[PDB]
Amino acid sequence: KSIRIGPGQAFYAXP
Amino acid sequence: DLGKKLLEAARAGQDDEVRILMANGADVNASDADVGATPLHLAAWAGHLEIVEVLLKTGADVNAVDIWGLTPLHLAAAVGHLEIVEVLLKHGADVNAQDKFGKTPFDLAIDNGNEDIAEVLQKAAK
Ligand SMILES: [Cl-]
Ligand SMILES: [Cl-]
Ligand SMILES: [Mg+2]
Ligand SMILES: [Mg+2]
Repeated sequence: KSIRIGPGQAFYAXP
Repeated sequence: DLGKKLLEAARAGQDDEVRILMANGADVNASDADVGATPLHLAAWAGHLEIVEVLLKTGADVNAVDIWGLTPLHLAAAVGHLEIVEVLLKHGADVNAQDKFGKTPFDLAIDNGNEDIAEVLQKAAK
């Protein structure tokens, strides 16, 4: 959850 | 759904399962039905170098994009996997690729404090 990736965090996170 | 199983095996770092699924009919360029991400996207994000290498060997598109415009290089640069960044670049990853907000892999390395990756990307953009 700490990684600044944008809206795509919904699919990838994870961290 | 062999494609979805391959996506999940890449996400989970299951090297043997990735190789077996592809030999058994899974498409190396499978994509998620809702967001377009590929196994290589997931391996680059999750940090599985050996899976990245086997997907590339088998024919994964190094410059595939998902629904947010992210490439595997964006994802590896954001999380901070230096070795994966270098492998992707060696295989032709587009250092200038912009996501849906105009952000490059370099921008994501900066945002996440991955200075060694940022320097690699800045120099590759020369
Ligand atoms: Cl998945
Ligand atoms: Cl770094
Ligand atoms: Mg491993
Ligand atoms: Mg740092």
